[PDB]
Amino acid sequence: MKTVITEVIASADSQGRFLNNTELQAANGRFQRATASMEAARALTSNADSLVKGAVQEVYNKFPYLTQPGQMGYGDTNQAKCARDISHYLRFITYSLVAGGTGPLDDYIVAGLREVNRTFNLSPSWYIEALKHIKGKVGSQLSGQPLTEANAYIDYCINALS
Amino acid sequence: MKTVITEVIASADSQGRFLNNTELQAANGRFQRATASMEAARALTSNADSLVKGAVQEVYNKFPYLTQPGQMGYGDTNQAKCARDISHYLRFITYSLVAGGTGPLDDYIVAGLREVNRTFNLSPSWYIEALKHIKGKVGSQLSGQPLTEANAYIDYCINALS
Amino acid sequence: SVLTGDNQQRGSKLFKITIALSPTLAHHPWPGLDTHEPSQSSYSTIVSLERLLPEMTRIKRNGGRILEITEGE
Amino acid sequence: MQDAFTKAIVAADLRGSFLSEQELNQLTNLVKESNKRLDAVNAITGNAAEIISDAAHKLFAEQTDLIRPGGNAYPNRRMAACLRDMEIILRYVSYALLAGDASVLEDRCLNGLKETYVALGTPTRSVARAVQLMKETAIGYVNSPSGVTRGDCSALVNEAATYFDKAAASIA
Amino acid sequence: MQDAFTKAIVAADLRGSFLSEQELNQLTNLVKESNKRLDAVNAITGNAAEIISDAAHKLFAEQTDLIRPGGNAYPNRRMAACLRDMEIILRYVSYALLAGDASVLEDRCLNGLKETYVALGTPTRSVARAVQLMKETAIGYVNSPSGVTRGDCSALVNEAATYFDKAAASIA
Amino acid sequence: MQDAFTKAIVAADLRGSFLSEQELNQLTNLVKESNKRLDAVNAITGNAAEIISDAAHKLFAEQTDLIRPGGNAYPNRRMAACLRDMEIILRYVSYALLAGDASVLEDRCLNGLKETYVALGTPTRSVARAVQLMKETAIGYVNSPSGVTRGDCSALVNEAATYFDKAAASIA
Amino acid sequence: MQDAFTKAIVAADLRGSFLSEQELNQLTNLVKESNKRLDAVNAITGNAAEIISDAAHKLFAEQTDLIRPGGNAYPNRRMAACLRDMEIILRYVSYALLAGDASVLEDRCLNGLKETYVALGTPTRSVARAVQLMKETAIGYVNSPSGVTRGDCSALVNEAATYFDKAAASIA
Amino acid sequence: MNVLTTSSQRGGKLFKVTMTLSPALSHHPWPSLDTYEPSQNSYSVVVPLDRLLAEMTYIKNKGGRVLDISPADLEALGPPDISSVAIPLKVELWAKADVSDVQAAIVAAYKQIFGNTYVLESERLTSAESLLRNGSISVREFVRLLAKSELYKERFFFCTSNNRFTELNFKHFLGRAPYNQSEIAAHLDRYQTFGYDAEIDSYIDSDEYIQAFGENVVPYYRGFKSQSGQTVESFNRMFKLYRGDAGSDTNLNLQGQKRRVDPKNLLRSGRGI
Amino acid sequence: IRAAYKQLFGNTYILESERVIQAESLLRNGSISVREFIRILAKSDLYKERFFRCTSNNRFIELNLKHLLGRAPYNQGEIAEHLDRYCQSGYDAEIDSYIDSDEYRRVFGENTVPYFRG
Ligand SMILES: *[C@H](C)[C@H]1/C(=C/c2[nH]c(/C=C3N=C(/C=C4\NC(=O)C(CC)=C4C)C(C)=C\3CCC(=O)O)c(CCC(=O)O)c2C)NC(=O)[C@@H]1C
Ligand SMILES: *[C@H](C)[C@H]1/C(=C/c2[nH]c(/C=C3N=C(/C=C4\NC(=O)C(CC)=C4C)C(C)=C\3CCC(=O)O)c(CCC(=O)O)c2C)NC(=O)[C@@H]1C
Ligand SMILES: *[C@H](C)[C@H]1/C(=C/c2[nH]c(/C=C3N=C(/C=C4\NC(=O)C(CC)=C4C)C(C)=C\3CCC(=O)O)c(CCC(=O)O)c2C)NC(=O)[C@@H]1C
Ligand SMILES: *[C@H](C)[C@H]1/C(=C/c2[nH]c(/C=C3N=C(/C=C4\NC(=O)C(CC)=C4C)C(C)=C\3CCC(=O)O)c(CCC(=O)O)c2C)NC(=O)[C@@H]1C
Ligand SMILES: *[C@H](C)[C@H]1/C(=C/c2[nH]c(/C=C3N=C(/C=C4\NC(=O)C(CC)=C4C)C(C)=C\3CCC(=O)O)c(CCC(=O)O)c2C)NC(=O)[C@@H]1C
Ligand SMILES: *[C@H](C)[C@H]1/C(=C/c2[nH]c(/C=C3N=C(/C=C4\NC(=O)C(CC)=C4C)C(C)=C\3CCC(=O)O)c(CCC(=O)O)c2C)NC(=O)[C@@H]1C
Ligand SMILES: *[C@H](C)[C@H]1/C(=C/c2[nH]c(/C=C3N=C(/C=C4\NC(=O)C(CC)=C4C)C(C)=C\3CCC(=O)O)c(CCC(=O)O)c2C)NC(=O)[C@@H]1C
Ligand SMILES: *[C@H](C)[C@H]1/C(=C/c2[nH]c(/C=C3N=C(/C=C4\NC(=O)C(CC)=C4C)C(C)=C\3CCC(=O)O)c(CCC(=O)O)c2C)NC(=O)[C@@H]1C
Ligand SMILES: *[C@H](C)[C@H]1/C(=C/c2[nH]c(/C=C3N=C(/C=C4\NC(=O)C(CC)=C4C)C(C)=C\3CCC(=O)O)c(CCC(=O)O)c2C)NC(=O)[C@@H]1C
Ligand SMILES: *[C@H](C)[C@H]1/C(=C/c2[nH]c(/C=C3N=C(/C=C4\NC(=O)C(CC)=C4C)C(C)=C\3CCC(=O)O)c(CCC(=O)O)c2C)NC(=O)[C@@H]1C
Ligand SMILES: *[C@H](C)[C@H]1/C(=C/c2[nH]c(/C=C3N=C(/C=C4\NC(=O)C(CC)=C4C)C(C)=C\3CCC(=O)O)c(CCC(=O)O)c2C)NC(=O)[C@@H]1C
Ligand SMILES: *[C@H](C)[C@H]1/C(=C/c2[nH]c(/C=C3N=C(/C=C4\NC(=O)C(CC)=C4C)C(C)=C\3CCC(=O)O)c(CCC(=O)O)c2C)NC(=O)[C@@H]1C
Repeated sequence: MKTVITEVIASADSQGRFLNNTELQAANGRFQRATASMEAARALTSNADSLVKGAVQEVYNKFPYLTQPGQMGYGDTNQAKCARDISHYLRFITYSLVAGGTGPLDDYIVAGLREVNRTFNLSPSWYIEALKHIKGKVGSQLSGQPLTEANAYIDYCINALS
Repeated sequence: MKTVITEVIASADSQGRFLNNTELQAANGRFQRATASMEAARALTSNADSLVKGAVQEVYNKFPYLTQPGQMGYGDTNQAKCARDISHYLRFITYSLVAGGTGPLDDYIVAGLREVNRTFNLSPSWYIEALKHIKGKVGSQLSGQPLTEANAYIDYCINALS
Repeated sequence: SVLTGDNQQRGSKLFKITIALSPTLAHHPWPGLDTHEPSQSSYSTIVSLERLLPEMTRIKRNGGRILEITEGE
Repeated sequence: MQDAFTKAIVAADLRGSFLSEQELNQLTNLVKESNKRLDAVNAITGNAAEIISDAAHKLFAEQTDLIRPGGNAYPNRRMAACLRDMEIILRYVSYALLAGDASVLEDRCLNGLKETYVALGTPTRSVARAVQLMKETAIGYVNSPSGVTRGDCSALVNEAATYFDKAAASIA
Repeated sequence: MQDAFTKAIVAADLRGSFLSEQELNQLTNLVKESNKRLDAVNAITGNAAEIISDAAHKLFAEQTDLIRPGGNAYPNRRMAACLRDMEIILRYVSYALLAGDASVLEDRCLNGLKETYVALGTPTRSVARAVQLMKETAIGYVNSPSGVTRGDCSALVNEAATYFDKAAASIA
Repeated sequence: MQDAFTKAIVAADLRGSFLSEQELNQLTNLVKESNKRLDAVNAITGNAAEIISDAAHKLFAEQTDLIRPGGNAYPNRRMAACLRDMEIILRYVSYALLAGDASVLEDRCLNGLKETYVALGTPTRSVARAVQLMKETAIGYVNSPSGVTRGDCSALVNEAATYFDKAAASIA
Repeated sequence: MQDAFTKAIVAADLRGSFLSEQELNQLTNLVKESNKRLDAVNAITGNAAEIISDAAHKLFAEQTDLIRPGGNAYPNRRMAACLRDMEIILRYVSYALLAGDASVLEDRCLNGLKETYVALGTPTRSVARAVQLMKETAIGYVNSPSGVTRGDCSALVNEAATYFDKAAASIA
Repeated sequence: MNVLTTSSQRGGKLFKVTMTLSPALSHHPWPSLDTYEPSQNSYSVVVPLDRLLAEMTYIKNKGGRVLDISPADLEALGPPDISSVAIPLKVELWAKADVSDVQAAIVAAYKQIFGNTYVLESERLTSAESLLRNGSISVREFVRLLAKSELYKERFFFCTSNNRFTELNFKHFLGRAPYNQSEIAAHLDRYQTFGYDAEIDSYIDSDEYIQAFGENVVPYYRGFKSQSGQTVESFNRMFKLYRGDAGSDTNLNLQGQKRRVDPKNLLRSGRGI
Repeated sequence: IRAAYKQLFGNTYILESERVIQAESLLRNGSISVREFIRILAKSDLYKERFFRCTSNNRFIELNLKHLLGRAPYNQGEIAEHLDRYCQSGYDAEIDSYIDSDEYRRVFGENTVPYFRG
């Protein structure tokens, strides 16, 4: 899993050399930032649910036809799934904030994203909206660096999805 | 040349991916620290000379026989060289503080250290003393993080020399 | 071989080398005596300084000799 | 490799001297801007996919032939390459932007690029065009973000430009 | 690989849940100690060469045979190996110390080490001994540095120990 | 590799004899069925994507846990693998079906497979299940095609089954 | 077997020396704590049945599948085993706790356990989980008893933890 | 050792158990001290699932400790078929290769370079692939890139021990399995001073790599057929390094990176260092 | 084989038909511990139908305790312990319990024919 701390170790390890000043500097960075990161996570964790509802919803407004019978958005099972999924995305995001690296995201969400989505015919687009809508809401509860961090990670997914 | 900034780029580059949050965190670290680093450099740069004199000197006290005829420490040429050399070490150290990485040290001083020293029969020991004596003096002009940084780098050489 | 960009990910000064090619250096995976390529009898490569010495020594013990050396940039 | 700091060092080395106090003050101030610098980078990386997507659309609206049979962007295979390439260039540019130095960009990326394009029969002109298209879009984001402390980024903006342009030039 | 943070995540994942507030407070406090943590590492790395040198001397004063003809540290070639080994172990330990987790150490350094030693005919016991010798010296530095703000490092000191010990145990 | 023809040869070789007339008549008949045989294969390949897609859906409807945190199909990464695997197995099966021999399937695919799955902690049971799910769907197509001359394919259908089953068994 | 006392002896033996006075004082103090030590053990043994019962309930509430057809805890037969196992581990842990040493636990109990679980197809993860569940409940009693002289047991509590954890780790 | 029957008279899943024997477990019927026979230093028992518990407790109560337990079904399975690797195949990238021929080489490389191990699309390296097919990079140079890539380090070198990584490397870069302790030693020393990169470089640089599939030929399994200066034991080692097809070098599996080749086996072939 | 037969059997005559060849096979091979060989005997129908049926539960317990171990039974209670097993668990277990018992293992534990150390 890719976090700041793991990487520097890795790099140090590869070269076969002790952790010198170079790496520590880097580590320090991660730790200083954490305070902001941590804050953001506490904020998302708390409002989770509400964000999720809002997102799921949005998607349907954006793509009305999904709710019609014979479509994917139709029938509760699918709706449940849709909810679940977004929860996940969120969950991971929090994780990543705390871990101080994309790592968590990469391994759970991103790697293999495409094929999953292809084989089940999930349109990336949807997820994206979810995220965007989220981003917009988050853009109220948070501010300053905490916010900035939240964004970074949220986006990172947008980019991976698209 | 190995500095915080160069490395993250390198790692990013290898994977073939954009600089994401992970790396920036690291970079940030380097920059925050710099203020202390920079201070240290200004202090060494100023007292350079005096440190050099003191060191060279020390070495001779430590190893009297060097100053005897037929030895290495004997005859001005050699003394001049001895001075020059230590200057160098210092010079680089400053560099490294500023660059925020061992890089400068590695490429100038460390790489090929052994063989040079072998072929000219320079005993690492000597240099070491120089450094140690220095470290001791530096341990007055500086304080707190600035100091800590100075040490790290000074040492790094001790370890490379030995 | 024209370099599209710096070939090598690890970074140093890079130097193009042109070599006459022995059969041994690039044996084709074929029955009977191996034959080096028809098109390139002069493989041209971009090498880092660090690797330069190893590359050259391996080239040297193999039959083929450096036609020329040029800096890669 | 190289970057702003390392560079200044190297110069100093050849003179054989400690860093001039004047020179330190270049770096001292450079540090201060960091925060700005960073956000700039962040903005690019954050929007990456889009930047490209956008630029492409415009590229192909302009030079219709590229996408027509016999053109360079046809068929799929080729198209893909062309997209990938744009991205790469971008990636590098970003790198530079962080480093505070062209080098990385020049050395890893730009060097030999032209010649490649030539050998393939890719029209260098069009490539260059794309680079610019990208440039403008990118700046767009760098310069209009959300949640960032309001202030002047011009200095960085221009340096960004330059990088794009070195790219454009050496390809072209 | 793994470290303190990642680990806690993973646990949380399998439960399928967002992080407990309680759990955050583990990490929150862990952060606070960082500074201490770091210096600890720094101390080791700074003294590395010495730590080893020292430990060796003592190792060989004790087990004279190792250095005698027919022993395992004789001749030069072997000696060299033995030194190299010690170093490695150390290196890893350090790594762990930073991560805040044994894992890294266990996987690349410890796993299968015993068996190697066995196959070679290297006496596992002596190796273990050396590890400890190292431990004590190392702690020596961690715990008595110069120019650092005075406070309590015990917590870290003990964790350091543990790492050394996992090493000692799995080798032995 | 091996297939129906080659096989019979090999047997004959060890006896040291020309092919028995009886044995020829196995192959002679086998030839006659070719056309049927072929179409069977064609049907699988034609529907491939679907076969899988379908089987998966049903697999996951049954064993909900696989897709839940802590299960084997979670997270995405794993899921992907699991899909890929299914496909592979299929691919081979097809091959066999053409050859008129299990071998290819056994050797390239089934060899080592169980053990792998074990080491990973992948539940062999579930894998087997999936294979069957696939089987049924696949047969579905083989046996109900469009535009093909109507006749009896049973013989082939059953042989197909067997292949699937060898798979199921050796995995399980 | 081994325990705290015996251990120290053994070490001393290889040095070839009488016990150091310092070392005695480890044991001397260890003795003093006995009474505390004992009660701790007593608490576990007294509540044994419960500890397990409890842990199980929670284990199965979490990982529903274990008890569903196709899971590892199904059917009865298996379930029984799983319960039995938990108990055993506990039993050992206790032993250790008394001895004042991991050994007994490692040697009799943990050694080979992982591999067993693997061979069976038992999911090591879940086992580990159970161990922890147990841990917490157990501590619960150790730390909150009735009729005991009030004092600090932390030292013992932590050592208890460690034992549980060695278990968790080596199984996992 | 081979186990003759997978299930017992009453249905049960037989399991091989291997233990280091102790004098109490088995002892000769002699006067003097009890001694377990030497040949049975490692002792393998086959027992139904039911007795396993009681069988192992007793072994551990005595000085015995359990080397490993394996299901008898996995055991007493054939040595893996060498069909595919007996004659590898071979992939040659001609100059002016067609788009398809380039694709074939890439796929072949990823196979042998990373073992069966699957490479996701995200994992796959566009830049390196890009360079091949324009010219400018040899297949050999592509190989180098791949070993240098983090993907490889994360799998092979970062998880497992450097003793593990060396043979893992031998197999990927050369078909061959390692012969002798010396090779393992040498590589470790190279890693200490030079670092990862130089070790990686040495394999590709080495003449053996040049003598077979030197340039523009993806590496193929030389092992499993007789090779010059190869100890017979190496052949047997290959069977340990290579298990089946669809069997990969996996950091993913439980205790994922371990040693396929036991150190004593290496020592058998050659010792001296 | 000769010895094993005698010690566990009554010293009763054993016909070639009576002898179980599958257990005898495998000894040459390996893969059967001699204690496990001896387990196969008595799990044999041969011993159960004859030397088990006729005699009372107590009888075969003493005779097992004799055939498998030299000792006759030191105390009433231990005889009773096996009697608890008769219904408690299947016969096969109880005989298995003897060879699995410690002292069977302690002396002539592995790779050894049982003897009337009594
Ligand atoms: C919500 C915007 C839309 C929607 C989604 C939907 N998804 C599936 C099925 C899957 N979706 C995923 C996604 C994930 N599952 C994971 O485990 C992860 C990582 C944590 C992700 C991102 C996957 C893997 C599947 C396939 C297996 C599964 O059952 O989850 C469906 C069901 C389609 C099907 O069963 O074939 C649906 C409907 N639902 C909506 O209504 C929106 C359009
Ligand atoms: C001081 C402790 C001793 C001393 C100095 C001395 N140095 C040399 C020779 C060399 N010194 C160096 C060192 C450097 N040159 C560099 O360019 C760098 C890197 C930036 C360093 C640090 C080198 C390279 C040499 C070798 C040859 C040369 O300098 O031309 C000598 C001469 C030794 C000889 O045998 O020629 C001396 C004497 N003088 C003393 O008294 C101490 C022993
Ligand atoms: C025979 C009619 C005449 C002849 C042939 C000859 N060739 C060589 C050596 C080489 N010839 C080739 C030819 C090829 N290169 C290719 O890549 C291909 C296929 C695309 C061919 C056919 C090459 C590359 C070599 C060099 C390496 C090699 O060993 O083949 C020789 C020997 C030259 C030597 O000094 O070893 C000969 C004799 N030349 C004559 O004299 C005949 C009239
Ligand atoms: C797209 C905006 C325009 C375009 C692109 C295009 N590129 C190729 C082929 C290549 N382009 C590259 C790019 C790079 N070379 C490097 O060194 C790097 C950085 C490491 C990059 C990004 C390379 C290597 C190739 C050749 C191989 C490949 O598959 O990319 C083509 C196809 C040419 C061919 O026939 O192979 C195209 C179309 N050209 C256009 O027409 C657009 C205007
Ligand atoms: C420039 C194009 C736009 C802009 C930038 C801007 N940023 C700041 C200040 C900060 N920006 C950051 C961001 C980071 N620091 C990090 O460590 C990282 C990596 C994790 C990032 C992304 C930080 C921390 C600061 C300091 C606090 C803050 O956010 O205010 C400023 C303020 C001036 C300064 O130099 O700090 C500015 C102006 N703002 C604009 O108006 C441009 C559109
Ligand atoms: C020193 C305290 C004692 C000692 C050590 C010793 N080791 C060897 C040989 C080897 N050591 C290793 C071990 C490692 N490889 C790794 O990557 C790691 C970390 C995971 C270790 C610790 C290996 C692989 C070898 C064998 C090959 C080699 O020599 O490089 C020897 C040499 C004996 C020989 O003939 O090989 C020795 C001496 N032995 C002592 O006497 C000390 C008690
Ligand atoms: C513990 C073994 C020793 C010790 C440590 C100690 N450190 C601090 C505080 C700091 N230490 C550092 C050091 C670093 N921070 C970094 O970012 C880096 C990498 C470049 C290092 C090396 C820093 C910056 C601080 C903060 C300022 C300061 O120096 O005080 C403390 C103070 C308490 C606290 O941090 O909460 C202590 C106690 N003290 C000991 O007792 C040992 C000598
Ligand atoms: C899906 C039906 C079930 C499942 C499967 C699963 N497999 C892996 C990993 C691997 N599986 C294989 C299989 C093959 N490799 C081959 O080359 C071939 C034949 C030629 C096959 C079929 C291998 C080698 C691996 C290892 C490489 C890899 O990990 O991709 C996993 C991933 C392991 C993990 O725990 O991450 C999984 C999940 N598991 C399920 O849950 C399904 C019931
Ligand atoms: C069997 C599973 C189902 C079925 C098949 C079927 N096919 C034929 C006859 C033919 N089918 C083909 C098809 C091919 N021949 C080829 O060479 C290729 C690959 C290039 C294919 C796909 C051909 C040429 C024939 C012969 C001409 C014809 O179509 O009549 C039959 C008839 C039996 C026979 O040919 O001996 C049958 C039964 N049809 C079913 O009813 C099954 C569901
Ligand atoms: C319960 C928490 C989980 C579980 C366990 C489980 N175990 C078995 C079978 C065995 N487990 C053991 C146990 C031990 N062997 C030892 O040496 C020791 C210490 C002395 C222990 C703890 C053994 C040997 C077996 C095999 C023989 C036996 O009768 O136990 C099973 C059943 C295996 C089967 O295939 O039926 C189970 C289920 N598995 C779960 O489901 C829980 C997560
Ligand atoms: C610790 C987890 C909790 C606790 C314990 C505690 N116990 C004592 C004192 C004693 N405990 C015993 C108990 C035993 N000694 C034995 O020999 C046996 C076996 C028969 C037992 C069960 C004894 C005899 C003593 C001494 C007299 C007494 O009971 O007080 C103390 C007092 C301090 C001491 O070290 O003796 C304490 C604190 N109390 C807590 O607060 C914990 C929850
Ligand atoms: C004496 C010259 C050296 C020595 C010997 C030594 N051996 C052991 C232990 C055992 N050695 C054997 C060997 C045999 N047992 C047999 O049955 C046979 C032949 C049929 C042999 C030759 C065995 C099996 C053991 C272990 C169990 C046992 O003692 O029966 C030791 C002691 C090891 C222990 O911990 O028990 C020793 C000391 N070792 C030396 O010190 C001399 C160099």
